[PDB]
Amino acid sequence: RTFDLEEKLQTNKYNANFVTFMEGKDFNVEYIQRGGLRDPLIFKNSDGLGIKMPDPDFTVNDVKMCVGSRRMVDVMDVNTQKGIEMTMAQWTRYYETPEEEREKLYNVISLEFSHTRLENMVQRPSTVDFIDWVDNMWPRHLKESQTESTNAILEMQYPKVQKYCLMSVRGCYTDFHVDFGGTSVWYHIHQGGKVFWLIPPTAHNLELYENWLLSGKQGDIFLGDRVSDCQRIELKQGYTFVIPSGWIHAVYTPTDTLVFGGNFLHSFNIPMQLKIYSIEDRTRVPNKFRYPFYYEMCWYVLERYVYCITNRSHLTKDFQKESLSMDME
Amino acid sequence: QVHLTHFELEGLRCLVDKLESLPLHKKCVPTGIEDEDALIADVKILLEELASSDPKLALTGVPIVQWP
Amino acid sequence: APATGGVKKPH
Ligand SMILES: O=C(O)CCC(=O)C(=O)O
Ligand code: NI
Repeated sequence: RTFDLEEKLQTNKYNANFVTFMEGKDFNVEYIQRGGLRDPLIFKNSDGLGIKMPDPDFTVNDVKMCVGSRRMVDVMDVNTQKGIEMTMAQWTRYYETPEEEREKLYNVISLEFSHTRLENMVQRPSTVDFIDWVDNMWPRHLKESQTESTNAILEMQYPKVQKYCLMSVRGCYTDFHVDFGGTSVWYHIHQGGKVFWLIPPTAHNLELYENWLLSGKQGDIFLGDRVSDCQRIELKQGYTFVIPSGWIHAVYTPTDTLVFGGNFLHSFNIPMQLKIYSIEDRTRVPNKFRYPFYYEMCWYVLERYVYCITNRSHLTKDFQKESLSMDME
Repeated sequence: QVHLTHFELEGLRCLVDKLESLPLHKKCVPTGIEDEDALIADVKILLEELASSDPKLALTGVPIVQWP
Repeated sequence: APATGGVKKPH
């Protein structure tokens, strides 16, 4: 890192006000229809959101037992922002190691825990369930068939990006990025807190972001200082944060924290979702860091819209029969 | 004669144009889809018919796409 | 070494 991260946390120059403060009961489908989910949202309490979370004192070791001690987990080396791997037992040992005895800074932001015992302990906001493409567009018998709790692509039967557990030690930093496929993201601070820097997806900012990705000078440049307006905001314990498609953001962890969150595509911000996918294409993002089965999903979206509006199906007879069997349950 | 939001109408148009314009080796037509060309044709007809959607009547508070 | 998808990481 060729810049000083502590001055970015202290300065008052990231003074934009992009985030709308909202009540949970107002975050409904009508709200999505009216606004297109274009504004970052903070819900200071969870009332009316329909979320559920684990035991308040749930530990990383409890996560381990849910997902499997020998499960391989993707870990971020904070200093290089490169990916490494270790088992969940090893990660847990790291998280439980005293700060002084940890010779490296590591972050877990990508533990997707669907199809484990943890999955039923976390419920997403109700409104996300109404609009998420995975739940509403992907063939249901395929999604229900998923047995693999890892994100092994050859076993993956649908885009397995719904429910992630993030485990971050004091001092972790995730550099500026846009979430894969232009997904929107919800984030619940179960324990601890986070600091986000937010940059809006204007044409100019997206151009800068893409050039920054292509430049090979990313550890060298703090993107928040290259743009006209950037908001630094702190998320406290119990907050729920929603980030729209395309938003360029970086995240710092001021204390040991446990977060639950997830990604979703939806039908009301498609142009930006496609814009982000094309940036990934041009900057040669490896497949593993992308939204699985993105264009497949897009095809299923078109089919669902034609079917729900016109009652004309473009699925194969076998997929139609699988769907009717689901309907008879 | 259902009313969709302009968000959806513009998005579906973007989707159609995108998917139709991809080469066969990048299209990623999934196993469940019968005839992708007929699907694209139907979407275009639908978008024409739904172009006059009233913005207020579109604010139904429930999505058009829901499972039975 | 199974290939994975949907890994969250800055590029
Ligand atoms: O909490 C973090 O460190 C990063 C969160 C984030 O934006 C992501 O993982 O996509
Ligand atoms: Ni992110």
